[PDB]
Amino acid sequence: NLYFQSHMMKFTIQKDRLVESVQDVLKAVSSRTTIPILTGIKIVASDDGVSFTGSDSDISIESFIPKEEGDKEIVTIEQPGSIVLQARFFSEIVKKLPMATVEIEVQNQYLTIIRSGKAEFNLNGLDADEYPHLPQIEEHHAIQIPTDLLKNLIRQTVFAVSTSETRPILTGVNWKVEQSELLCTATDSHRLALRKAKLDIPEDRSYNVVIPGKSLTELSKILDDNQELVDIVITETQVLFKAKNVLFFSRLLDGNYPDTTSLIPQDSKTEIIVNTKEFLQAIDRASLLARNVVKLSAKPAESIEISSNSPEIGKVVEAIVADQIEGEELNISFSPKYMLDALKVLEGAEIRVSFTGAMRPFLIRTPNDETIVQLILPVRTYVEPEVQEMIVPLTFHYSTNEALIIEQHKQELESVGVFLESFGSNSYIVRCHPAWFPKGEEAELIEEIIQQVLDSLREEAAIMM
Amino acid sequence: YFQSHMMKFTIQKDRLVESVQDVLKAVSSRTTIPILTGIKIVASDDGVSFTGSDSDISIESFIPKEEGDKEIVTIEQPGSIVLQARFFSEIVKKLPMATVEIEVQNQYLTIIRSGKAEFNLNGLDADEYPHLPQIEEHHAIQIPTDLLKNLIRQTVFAVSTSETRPILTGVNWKVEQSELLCTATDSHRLALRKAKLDIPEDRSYNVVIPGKSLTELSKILDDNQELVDIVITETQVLFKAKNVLFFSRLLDGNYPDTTSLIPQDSKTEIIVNTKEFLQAIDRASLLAREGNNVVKLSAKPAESIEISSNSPEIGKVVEAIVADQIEGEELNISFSPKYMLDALKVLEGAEIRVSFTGAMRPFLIRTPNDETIVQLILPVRTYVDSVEPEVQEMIVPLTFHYSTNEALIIEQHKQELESVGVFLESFGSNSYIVRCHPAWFPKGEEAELIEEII
Repeated sequence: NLYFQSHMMKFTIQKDRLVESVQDVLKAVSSRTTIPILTGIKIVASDDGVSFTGSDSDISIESFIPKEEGDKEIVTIEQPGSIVLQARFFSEIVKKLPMATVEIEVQNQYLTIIRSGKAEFNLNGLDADEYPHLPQIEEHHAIQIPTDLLKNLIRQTVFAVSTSETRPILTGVNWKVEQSELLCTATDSHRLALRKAKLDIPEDRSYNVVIPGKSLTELSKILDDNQELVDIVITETQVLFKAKNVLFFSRLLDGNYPDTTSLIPQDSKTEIIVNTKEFLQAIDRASLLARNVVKLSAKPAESIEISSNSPEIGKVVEAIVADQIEGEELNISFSPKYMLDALKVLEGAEIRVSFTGAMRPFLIRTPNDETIVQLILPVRTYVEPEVQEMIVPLTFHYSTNEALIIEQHKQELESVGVFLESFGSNSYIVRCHPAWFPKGEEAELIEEIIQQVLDSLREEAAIMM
Repeated sequence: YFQSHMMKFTIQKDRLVESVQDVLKAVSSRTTIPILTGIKIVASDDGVSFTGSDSDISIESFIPKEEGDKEIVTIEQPGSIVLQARFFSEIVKKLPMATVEIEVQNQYLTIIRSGKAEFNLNGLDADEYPHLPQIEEHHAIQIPTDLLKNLIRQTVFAVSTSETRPILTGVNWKVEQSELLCTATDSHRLALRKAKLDIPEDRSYNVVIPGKSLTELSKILDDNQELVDIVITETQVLFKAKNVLFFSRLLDGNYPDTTSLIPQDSKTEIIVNTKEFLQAIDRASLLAREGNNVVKLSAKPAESIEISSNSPEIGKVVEAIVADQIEGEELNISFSPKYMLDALKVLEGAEIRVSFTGAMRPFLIRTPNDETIVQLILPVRTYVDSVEPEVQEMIVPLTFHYSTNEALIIEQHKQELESVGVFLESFGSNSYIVRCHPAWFPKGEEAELIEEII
């Protein structure tokens, strides 16, 4: 007779693997998108199995399901084909399908039928060919990292990236490869996270890229916990992570990451060794009065005293028996969040903290491991609020009319905490800024402050607080 | 010494945490009484009492020095203080050691001691704190705790949320002939709960208790059969349990006789598995955009029940369920899935009895051969050839009495703004009565919407 298909795509699949792939892929989908079809999920049924793709133009994930995963049959493809369904909705359905077996059938008008047990869903389908193609990346000069290590690398660095849109490049983690050793660097202006890893790669290859922190976090969520290798292909604008049945793409951040190797102190006046948990719990307790700034005081052969006070709300004092103390007596103030973020990430029972006075950065490490380094900037105390310095100072360019004004009213700026350096002509940098500033919005405020001087602080600063 | 009274005692952490947490649920965040922000601590020879209140509800948690053969507290010096509730609760949770020490040291200061950590909090004179309401405490009512909690679980969810009509925010408690009737009315649904009390058939009550109060009460009550003393004055309720008191201000006004909507007849009778029915209605509600949804039930004797939902520009759902029993007239009815799901979650038992009398009459949800609990839901009226083909009636209708000028003008063109899918009715003088509205209106904000469009 005359052939005319009853349907486009049709296959049967186990619910557990279906859900699993949809959850992974869904992590690449964004509600806020400027390209409509990117709210969808691309399904491709072939003779070998079914793949699921989701993307938000910055990252892309493809999860594949072989039709056979052992004795059992996972997928039964009756008619290869493809369709795009709404991702968020497709996720909600599949999670709550009653029975194990799931039938998916795309009819000739792209209406997609989903059957499990006695429940039948119908979905408006979109033509798969309208869905963007994966980034074309040739797999050459690839790198191999064990999964658990890779997840540790991420975990020990992503948190420290900037959340501000002021400097896009600082929202990503700097991956530098040289002499077969990976150096992951992440920093917001207030603190820095470093991680180093040795890889079985030819010493000749060199890489210097910046991967968005969010991408690495979502990648980590998808990776299982094992020792098997993850394949990594780095290019000029993309990075591809490969694992079992998973392809993960991330767009690299354009630009040049700042050098920080010089910024890391190499010599310390005072070194403290103490139990991780006991020290951690004490800092957390002193953070209850954040209404912000914790103070630390230590002397050799003597206890450590962490303290903080909030005006008219209260004060707190806690003492820990150190494990070892050597060097100058010190009284240093720092943000407990940064301290905490660093500590939650270290695996050792005890830690090593190195300082060089109360006015310079201090390091947090494991006792006998040089692989991980956590850097934090302290808070300067003026007996005129408390001030926090920046690792990578913010730079602002100004007109000559406004540039002259900045120096004229510079004395008052200092009194507010707007401690500019005045390094560039007609453009001053920000070495220090008031500690009470909210994270990720330091640049914004520091701008509006100056804007008033050119458009005109007591009343202002009061309405802002 | 003769006059100084500085509180001091050492207490176990867990008991301190538990009691602070309980009283904390009575502490307000946006109160106009500053002292209310704090938790009133009072130490005595018997033990320690913790108190917090928001002026509507008050909770007092007690901890004896000794419970049975154990020592819970050691009171060096009795005394009383108010500490900031939020900070105090945060501190005690973090306490390193099992034993915790509190000690007022001077005017203006209390410090907390656990292991090697000292907290310094600014105390406040307990005298400034308001006392508990004066309750006669003569007539009482005793309800097992589990029954009391089950009572609140099965009604409190069905109160109205809009503050424009405060009386419907609370649950009507009506006692008569040694029987308690708990009524909770919402915009398009209600719950009636029936409990047999153990008291003289002469005593009677008719009070309205705020839904929030009962929710918070249910939280602090443990899961047991221990009896709970309830004292119902003209203005307040008092729930007494072991080592805890719960106060709640009553809502003034007469509660409408909304139970009058519950019928005794039905044209269609369905008995179905609770779990399977719930799961199906849940799947049918997934098409909701999340930005209301409408589900349709179709039943016929000797045929599977059909749950379905149609969302344009997204798709549709259809699910079949075999019922334990279908009896009566062929039925096709629509309703909001949320209301159905709320009723189902609250009903214990493997089966549920859903009773219908046509597509547009309120239907009932119950357990078979049991009238202790009755859930009533007003269905979605579907007018096929209509601008708004999905309408929702209200149990208690909304009224709107404006000024003559804006009343007469808006009246002349009454069918002007009535086109959007608002219906209206005139009653009394220069005032309208809205019994219905479109199904897509936001729940808990139907009145405000109409007022703005009006």
